Amino acid sequence: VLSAADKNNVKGIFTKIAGHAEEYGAETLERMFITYPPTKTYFPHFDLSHGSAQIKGHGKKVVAALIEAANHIDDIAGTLSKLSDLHAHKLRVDPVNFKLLGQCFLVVVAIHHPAALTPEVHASLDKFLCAVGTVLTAKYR
Amino acid sequence: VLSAADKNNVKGIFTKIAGHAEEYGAETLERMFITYPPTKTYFPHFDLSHGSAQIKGHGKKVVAALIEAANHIDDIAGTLSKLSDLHAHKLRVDPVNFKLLGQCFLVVVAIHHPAALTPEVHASLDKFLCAVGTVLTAKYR
Amino acid sequence: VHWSAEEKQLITGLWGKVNVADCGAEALARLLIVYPWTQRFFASFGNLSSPTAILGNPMVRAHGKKVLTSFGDAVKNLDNIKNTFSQLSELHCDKLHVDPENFRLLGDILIIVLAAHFSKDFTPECQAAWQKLVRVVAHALARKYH
Amino acid sequence: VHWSAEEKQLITGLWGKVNVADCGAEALARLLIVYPWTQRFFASFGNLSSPTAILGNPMVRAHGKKVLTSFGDAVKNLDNIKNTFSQLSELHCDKLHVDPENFRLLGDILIIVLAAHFSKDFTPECQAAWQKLVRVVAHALARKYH
Ligand code: HEM
Ligand code: HEM
Ligand code: HEM
Ligand code: HEM
Repeated sequence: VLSAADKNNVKGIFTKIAGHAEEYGAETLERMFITYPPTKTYFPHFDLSHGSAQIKGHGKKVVAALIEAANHIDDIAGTLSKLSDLHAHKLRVDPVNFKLLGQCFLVVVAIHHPAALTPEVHASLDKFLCAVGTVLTAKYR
Repeated sequence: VLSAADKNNVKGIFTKIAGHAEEYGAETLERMFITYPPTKTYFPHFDLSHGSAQIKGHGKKVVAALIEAANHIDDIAGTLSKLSDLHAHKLRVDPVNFKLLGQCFLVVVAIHHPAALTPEVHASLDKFLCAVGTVLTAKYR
Repeated sequence: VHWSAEEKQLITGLWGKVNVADCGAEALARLLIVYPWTQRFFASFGNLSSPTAILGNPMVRAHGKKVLTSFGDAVKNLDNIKNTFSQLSELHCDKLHVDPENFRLLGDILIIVLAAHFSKDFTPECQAAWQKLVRVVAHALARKYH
Repeated sequence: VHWSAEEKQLITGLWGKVNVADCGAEALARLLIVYPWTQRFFASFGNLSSPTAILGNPMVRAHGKKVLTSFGDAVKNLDNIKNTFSQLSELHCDKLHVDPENFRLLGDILIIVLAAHFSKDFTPECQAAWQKLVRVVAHALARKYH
């Protein structure tokens, strides 16, 4: 699973994101909603006009959930379990989408921290995100 | 993470799998190599003619690793840990192949015990074959 | 896609033995049971709240029948599978947003279902001939994304 | 696929500023360190037994260059993309057996390398277009498979 290098690389850039949750959160979702349109279908309650409260507010949520799985990293399922029931049983988020958000968040970090997102770091971060995608898809599996 | 139901649905069909490990796991391999011809790339040292001793002997091991994992179902990662050095590091399998085998094993069961392979059980067996793939690949990620 | 003459027969001969009604009901039922996420495409059918409600549902049964009847249009017309599925491509690809990975998951499921109903008749050759009709079908469905 | 005029003038503009060599070497450097199974298609390159090795590798570096030069053959002719990659479709699928998912995986990586290069210049709109292009190349490359 998440190796010493993984569990340290992933904290690496996540400590370099911090006072940037709301900013990095919302930019990921916008890139998601535009680079991939059909992902907006999960947000009809939502105003998806650029930099709108609910994108910014919930982007702030997503990262607080990303960064909080990065701190309680031994039990990644234990810290984000409540968002499995939600994403998997209630909202029936297709797994093909966690991939797509992953891509987007990764694109954020490589915009504001290119030097930080080295091949090695990219790779740990992929595993973590994909450890997260996998958890929130669990309310079947 | 498999539920309590998953584990009983999985133990059920597998208690019907034991006693036929060699012929089953040799069937799942041929149908793989024939319904999915590029997967023969990883067996270049094998005679993949019908019912050769290697397919039969490898087929035994695979399905035996499967039942060893089916039992120690709480720690699949711990029971199949060298199998991860083997498929991830040593052998380098596109992760897309484990899904290719898991599906071939699933046809094997539907052929041999249709009235055990019940939507509910089919659903559980797949989460399992899916956590098995994931562990044997989780020596990349 | 090229089709052998052995591939044709494996397909033509097997299709003529399918219970289209019962074959579709199960492949769609399980699609929903193994991939609960896909049910968000079928709230129109309502009760999919349990593996049994899905099996009990007349509209899920009825739909599966229709879905599989489609696969048959592919079996019928293996040279023309690209056009046969163009109007449905349009629907699944432009009106429904169905992620193409799901035509593969349906495909696989038929196989398992097709397995379940033929047993040893479903020879590895056959399975191969079909997974490959299933694969071509799922391609042709996604042709409106590219 | 039908392209936008805004889309073309976003691909076009962005391309003329990418280090096809640097940006080239680094998308394969990464395809191979974030997804190390793909090294099996690259034993000829030799030492791929560490990130560093993958990065310094003369042959990988020259490969990434050529893979990216290749995306640019698409940038140039977007209404002919599939014809352009037809001969490479025979190679990656018929002769190489690269699962088409890996084309997707190289694309997703090019995007991160390109995000890397330009940063903020690489806007959601630009990303979206460069995702689309990547999708269509990967698709013209798997065409042989279908
Ligand atoms: C990295 C993976 C993801 C993380 C960490 C994450 C995080 C979260 C969190 C923490 C919430 C709770 C929001 C709240 O309490 O207001 C949430 C809700 C939600 N997420 Fe996810 N999410 C992820 C992936 C996705 C994906 C891929 C989609 C679909 C494209 C999605 C769609 C939604 C929707 C529709 C809600 C409810 C939003 C609302 O009603 O305000 N999420 N997510
Ligand atoms: C359910 C998932 C799988 C299980 C449980 C499994 C099981 C095993 C086991 C137990 C061995 C070691 C046997 C020994 O010590 O002789 C092995 C080796 C091997 N596996 Fe798998 N395997 C799985 C999936 C795959 C897949 C998807 C591929 C590629 C398509 C693959 C290709 C190989 C190869 C080439 C060997 C070399 C062993 C030999 O030399 O005979 N395996 N596997
Ligand atoms: C390649 C496999 C598939 C084939 C051959 C197929 C074929 C069909 C057919 C024949 C119809 C009926 C047209 C009508 O009555 O309007 C249909 C409709 C539909 N399909 Fe599929 N389909 C496939 C995969 C999927 C998948 C995987 C999903 C969801 C994950 C899906 C979701 C739907 C929905 C929501 C409808 C409309 C249902 C309604 O409004 O009654 N399809 N498709
Ligand atoms: C989808 C984006 C891709 C593009 C545009 C692309 C393009 C190319 C090009 C231009 C060549 C030149 C062949 C030569 O110089 O001999 C090539 C060869 C090759 N490709 Fe790719 N490729 C892509 C994806 C992939 C992926 C994902 C893999 C495997 C993970 C792969 C494996 C190979 C291999 C093994 C060769 C031959 C290498 C050699 O013999 O030096 N390709 N490709």
